[PDB]
Amino acid sequence: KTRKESYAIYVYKVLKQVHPDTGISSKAMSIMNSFVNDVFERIAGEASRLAHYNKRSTITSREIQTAVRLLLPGELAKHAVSEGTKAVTKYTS
Amino acid sequence: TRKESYAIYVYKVLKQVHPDTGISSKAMSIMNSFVNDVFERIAGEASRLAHYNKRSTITSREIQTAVRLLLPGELAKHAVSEGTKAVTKYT
Amino acid sequence: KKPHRYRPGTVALREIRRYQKSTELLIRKLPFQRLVREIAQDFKTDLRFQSSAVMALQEASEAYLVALFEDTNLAAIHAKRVTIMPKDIQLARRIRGE
Amino acid sequence: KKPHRYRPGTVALREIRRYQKSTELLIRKLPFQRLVREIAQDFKTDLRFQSSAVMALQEASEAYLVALFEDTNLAAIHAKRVTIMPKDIQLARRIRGER
Amino acid sequence: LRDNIQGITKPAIRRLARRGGVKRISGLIYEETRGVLKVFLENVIRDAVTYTEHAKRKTVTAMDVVYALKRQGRTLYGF
Amino acid sequence: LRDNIQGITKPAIRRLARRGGVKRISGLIYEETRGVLKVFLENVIRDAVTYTEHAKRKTVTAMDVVYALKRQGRTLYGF
Amino acid sequence: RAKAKTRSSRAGLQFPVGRVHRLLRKGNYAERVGAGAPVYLAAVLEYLTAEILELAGNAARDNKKTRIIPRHLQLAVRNDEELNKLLGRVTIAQGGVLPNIQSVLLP
DNA sequence: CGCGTACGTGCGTTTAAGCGGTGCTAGAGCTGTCTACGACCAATTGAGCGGCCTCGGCACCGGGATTCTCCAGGG
DNA sequence: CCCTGGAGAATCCCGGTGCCGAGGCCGCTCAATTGGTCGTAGACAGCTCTAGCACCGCTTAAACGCACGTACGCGC
Repeated sequence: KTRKESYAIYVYKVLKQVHPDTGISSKAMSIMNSFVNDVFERIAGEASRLAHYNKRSTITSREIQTAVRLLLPGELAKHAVSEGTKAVTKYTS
Repeated sequence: TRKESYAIYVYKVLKQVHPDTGISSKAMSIMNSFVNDVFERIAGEASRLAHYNKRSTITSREIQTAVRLLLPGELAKHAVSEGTKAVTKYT
Repeated sequence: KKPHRYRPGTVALREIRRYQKSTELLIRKLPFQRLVREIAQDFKTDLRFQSSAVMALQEASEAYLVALFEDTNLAAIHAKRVTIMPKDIQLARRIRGE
Repeated sequence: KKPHRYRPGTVALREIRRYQKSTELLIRKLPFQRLVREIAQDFKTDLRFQSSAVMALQEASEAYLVALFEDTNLAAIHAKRVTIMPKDIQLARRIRGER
Repeated sequence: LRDNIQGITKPAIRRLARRGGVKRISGLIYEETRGVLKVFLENVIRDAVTYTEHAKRKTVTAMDVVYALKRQGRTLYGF
Repeated sequence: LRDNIQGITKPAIRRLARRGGVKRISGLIYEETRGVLKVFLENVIRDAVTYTEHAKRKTVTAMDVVYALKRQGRTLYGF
Repeated sequence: RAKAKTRSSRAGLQFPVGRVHRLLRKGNYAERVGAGAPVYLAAVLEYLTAEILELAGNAARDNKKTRIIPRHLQLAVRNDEELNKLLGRVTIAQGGVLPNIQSVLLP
């Protein structure tokens, strides 16, 4: 039927990459899909919000870097920044 | 450069309802921030409303739905009626 | 022959422990379903709700009331009490801005 | 002879009526301004603040503290008291969700 | 549909407070909790009504309830 | 810059309580109010720091503080 | 053309970079979306996903369960202080609350 | 209802907040410049998801038990 | 009146069933991927000039401190 975009399998591979002996129910899967989408809307909304104030038309990696610093607090922020910085350097290389 | 402001339009509104009083620039900045803050809230809700039903456009119904979602109680039906009257007068 | 006669408070704490580690829905389904339809019929008649639509409403209302009860209970010990009052809820909503 | 000797609370009510109708800022500009700089020094060593930038932070902090004091005061009468307590603020932030 | 505010029974309100760690529950709490729940339901459902009216739909979906809860800072996961 | 948390003096905290309708002010409330103010400032100013850093600027503007307060649901009118 | 290598594997990531980029373009955020913005978004989402699931897996072993069910996700979010502040305004269905009792409440 | 202390009230004294002034430069707009970058267009292609097969983890049902809790007896 | 032994009941550990939702597999198809091509936002370089930073008089209302007692937090 109609293909609905979801992060059902993507969370599953993340779970097995850090915990290859546990599973996850569909109700917990839907919570994770809602959790990913809400954080996606918050950061992309913030990144769009940041670009409008600087009169900038594009959203770069620095837009996301500032967005996750504003939303995620403290130690959770800098690991996400470090993980984000590592991903961009690996992608460019 | 030129900076966008809502100062003069509010002044004509102020003289329309109360021509015997003025306004200060310090209060003007508060009202300018007030109109701007409501502007992003309604447009943000209307943009979110269009994204929910996969709508690529924002109509008068998009603004009307955002008003009743944001403005509570009897304040909302005034803005709905005021918006409806302006829409009918527009056509 | 003597009845057990549990003193008040111990079984209440037992109910606290048995219901904090559990995840079943405390409010029954149809009584919450019928309350939604009566409230919605004041806004618009001939309105229907999906089964999962009420499911979203029921869990959100319970969690909001549980969190309100947590602040309501926290006000009781703050007021040197263990029994919650209707004025405790009114203070809780006022501080939250509701 | 004796002075007027206002009872405890009488001058407090006069200060309540005066500051609830006057919009002058209670916190002094310079001691609050230097508090911004030492807080921002932990995030950026070479940072500057505009006069209006410190101005906007002061009013938001004053209104937040006034709103916090309103919730703190209301918890006192709720707890059969007229004196605000540090546990009342801790209750106020937790109910508001600000820990 | 009348007298449906009593559907939230006193043990149900008792059970809700037990989840919140409430030691003792007064007899006047149940009437107040019903009123608070009625006020909270009157805001979420009305917001969901406008969401359903905007979509030209006659049945309120779970997604509209999520958006009604999300706009007031009470976002819900799992639906 | 050290010991600047004491810049919020005792009458200044007392004046803030009087604006909030507080009748009696405890002697231990000044350390708690300073701690609450320090925590609140450590969030908004840090948020404005990231706003200033992202804007390719080395001076914090009031405009950046406006969005820093707005993103936490504390929007300020009058800048 | 060349081999259709996914951008997630190029960046060493599991979350879809293309889906994030597609949702950023159609999500009505900006006129243009940069190249590294979906890569940064995928890394942040994956790290947040991995952090909670590891804590949920830790909570699952506490009650001896091999399947993640919504009580575990709620327990993982509230126990972590940063996840508590990040999701303070977030309601989790079928999760309940933390089983904590007031000190004066015990006999 | 009783205790007491600790916070309201009041000035002495001090001390820095603020107004006004002067000088410097830190740097944000402003204007060119030139340059890679992403939306869009052909062209394509490979694993996500609907669906189907399989299978095993914990709900259910009891069985048993440590195990924590209250009532009664003794000092 | 407080300390300690024994037993009633809700709760916790454990063996057996199984079943229905979770895990795994097959297409395959539509959205993710590859290459090119420009308009164009953006990084970079020089000017500047308007507002912030640092120090200085001063004076004066704001603030620290001490003496006293009565409204009030707290114990019972």
